[PDB]
Amino acid sequence: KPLVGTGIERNVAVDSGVTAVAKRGGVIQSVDASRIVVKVNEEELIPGEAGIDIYNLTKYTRSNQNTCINQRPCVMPGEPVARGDVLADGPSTDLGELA
Amino acid sequence: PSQDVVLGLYYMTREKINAKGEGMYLTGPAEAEKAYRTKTAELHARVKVR
Amino acid sequence: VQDAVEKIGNRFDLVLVAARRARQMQSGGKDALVPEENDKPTVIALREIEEGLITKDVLDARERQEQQE
Amino acid sequence: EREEAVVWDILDEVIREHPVLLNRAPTLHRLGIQAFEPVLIEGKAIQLHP
Amino acid sequence: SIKAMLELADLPASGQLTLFDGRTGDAFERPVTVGYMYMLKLNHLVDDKM
Amino acid sequence: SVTEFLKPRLVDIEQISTTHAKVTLEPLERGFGHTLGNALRRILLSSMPGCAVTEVEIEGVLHEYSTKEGVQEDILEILLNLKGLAVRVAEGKDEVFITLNKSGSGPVVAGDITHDGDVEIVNPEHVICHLTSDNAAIAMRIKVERGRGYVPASARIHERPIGRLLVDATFSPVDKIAYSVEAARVEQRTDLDKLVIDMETNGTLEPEEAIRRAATILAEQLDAFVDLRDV
Amino acid sequence: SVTEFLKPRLVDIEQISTTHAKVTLEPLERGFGHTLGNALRRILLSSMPGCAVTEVEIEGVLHEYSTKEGVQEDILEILLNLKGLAVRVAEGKDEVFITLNKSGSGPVVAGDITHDGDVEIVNPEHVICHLTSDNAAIAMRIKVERGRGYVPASARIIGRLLVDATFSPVDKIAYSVEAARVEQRTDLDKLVIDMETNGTLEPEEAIRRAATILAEQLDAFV
Repeated sequence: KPLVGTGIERNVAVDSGVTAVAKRGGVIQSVDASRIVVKVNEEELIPGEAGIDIYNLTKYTRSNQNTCINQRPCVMPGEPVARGDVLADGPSTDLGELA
Repeated sequence: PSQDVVLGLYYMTREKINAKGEGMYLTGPAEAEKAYRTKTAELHARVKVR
Repeated sequence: VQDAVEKIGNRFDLVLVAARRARQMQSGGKDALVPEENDKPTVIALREIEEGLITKDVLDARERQEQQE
Repeated sequence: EREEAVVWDILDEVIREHPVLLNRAPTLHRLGIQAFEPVLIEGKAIQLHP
Repeated sequence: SIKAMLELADLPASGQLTLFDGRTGDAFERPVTVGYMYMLKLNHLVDDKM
Repeated sequence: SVTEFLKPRLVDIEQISTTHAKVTLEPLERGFGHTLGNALRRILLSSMPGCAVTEVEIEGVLHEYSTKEGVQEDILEILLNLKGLAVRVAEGKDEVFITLNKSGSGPVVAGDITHDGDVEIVNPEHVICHLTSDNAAIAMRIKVERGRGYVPASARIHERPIGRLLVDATFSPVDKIAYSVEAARVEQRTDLDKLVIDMETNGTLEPEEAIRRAATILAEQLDAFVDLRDV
Repeated sequence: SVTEFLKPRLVDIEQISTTHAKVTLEPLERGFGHTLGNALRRILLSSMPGCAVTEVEIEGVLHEYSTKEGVQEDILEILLNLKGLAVRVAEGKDEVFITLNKSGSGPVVAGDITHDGDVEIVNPEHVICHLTSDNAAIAMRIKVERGRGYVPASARIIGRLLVDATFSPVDKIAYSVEAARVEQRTDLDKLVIDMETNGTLEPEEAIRRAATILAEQLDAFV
């Protein structure tokens, strides 16, 4: 992270799409360097749905400028997560902040 | 010369009042070097040199 | 190369003379008139010119002597 | 191609007194191209006299 | 506010410290601005330009 | 007298922590405290032998840019974590192999490494990786070598089976060196000084041993000047 | 090996004069050139034992700012000339007194000083001052001590005037650290030391003694 920043980094990191943001809140059922599976809350589940969300993370994929695109998990198994929370950090991101 | 060379030659040739070693008598440039390296006198001390 | 241009007078003529001497030493079998001191033929030719041993007239005279022989 | 040591000594001997021409664009005047004696350095950047 | 933050961390209010030459151990004649700066590695690499 | 100096002696070691210590040299003449302190700081920070991780072999792993099921950290991250391992290897051995096998959820740390009695781990609490599943298992074979300085993997001279992962090695155990010259109360003279060296290391090298190795290096290098002749 | 370090292999000593020398050592490990050069320079400038003029008496002179008739140089200039007078004192003597008496016109020099045989003047042609009138006479009582380094008059602060103490025979020491390579290791260090002494010792001997002092300061640890 930048020690001296402006308070805009979170917006750029979230809206760039490089990070993995939670579509629905819940508890992180499974964490691994390539997968995040979250159990959605009861209150926000669609009727007759599986109730669980799967996030597959991009690992060491070439970019247009021959750089590295890597997504690293930033959560724990069992950690409560809400909608809009960052689950994985993409390139140049640290806990949801541009780096 | 420009930039750091000029700044260094400027700093080394400046003149300070009541610097350490003022009024000393030096046999030549070599003893001025010896006085500076031995912390006897400052870079900006007003002295008399042969 | 101030000494060489002082001995010759013109930088371009000095370059030509040194080039002729260097080609004589490299392509031909001519030996250096000064200690080599692990130096390239061009620099040794410059040193010879600075010492006054090599001039355009000297080279022309040596060429004429070689032609006579 | 195999980059043996004797190749490095040979390279030192060839560049011993062979001048090279350094240029920077735009070449506004003739001082934009000058001849220097090369010193072999480890790295990928040209070191220029200040 | 910057100075108050510096005093909270027990650091000089001027942001300047006394530094020593690692080659000699002698302190520099003036305080030096020392801090933390965010640096970037631009995509102009000598590997791709040599 | 004038021609004869008082030789400094080691008077105190204070162990603030496993990785922090203070060493006191006393007595010193005028000016010799700064000279010795700077020389010792430069030698300690540059030429201090140590042990470091050089090669790793993880079962089921072909290269560093990969992932293992049940492990939250990439192999790159695991190697970077292993770079911070503090290992002391018994004298006479410049090479050793250790093993790390762990199954089940939890942080895999340095205290789970099985050594052969000639290897001491100085930081058992150092976290190497994390296992996020009860079915996850990790099995690694780590190579520790003695060396000096910083030897990058690219600089190592070149068969190597696919799966052996090279790790950049920083052998020097010394992290930070500071030195202060204070007044010394010896007999009746007041010109004597005292040198305090604050050393922050990884815990592998003892303070006194470090001081004697630095002094030995300095004396050996000065031996050339003591016998100045054309060689 | 981990305890094996590079030792100098090419050592070249070029003697410009009897008091000036240049010593080049190559190759050295990275960073050791500065370590050795700085340590030797500090020892040679501030800790080398030697003998120098410390105090003076001149008849009829009470203060360093007083004036004496018949001498061209002022009193402070006379002290400055007394500073650069190379002396050797026989071992075991830590304080000697020399005398200089001269009447006439001309340059009064260091060779006109009478000693007791335990004091040797390296530079008898050194000019002490100049007498301008044939009726002017100079009487001088000089104290020579043995000390270490460069102790100025201000640090040591009856008619006894203090002279800056140039105990160390070293008049100038400079060192440069350049690059040197063996095989493909291009990060090695080469040390060049330019040294000039007053004449008491040769520069090589002075370097030897400085290295000896440094080495003996570490004896309790090696």
